[PDB]
Amino acid sequence: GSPGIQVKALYDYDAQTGDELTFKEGDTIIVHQKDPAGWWEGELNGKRGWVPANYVQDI
Amino acid sequence: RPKPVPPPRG
Repeated sequence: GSPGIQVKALYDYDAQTGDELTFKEGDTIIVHQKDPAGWWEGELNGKRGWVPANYVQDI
Repeated sequence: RPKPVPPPRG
């Protein structure tokens, strides 16, 4: 199957650090880990980084 | 539409 859990972004987000992902509503984020504390390890367009879990569809 | 606030990063 896919290398991870694919989820849709619900809103645009602009990264506030170099280790966060920037994305737009409708992007498909690959989730690698559902880390505790509100930020998940994800991947988009060849970059690995943190995604705010409240910005992607469901949990 | 309005967005949730990102949670603390620390």
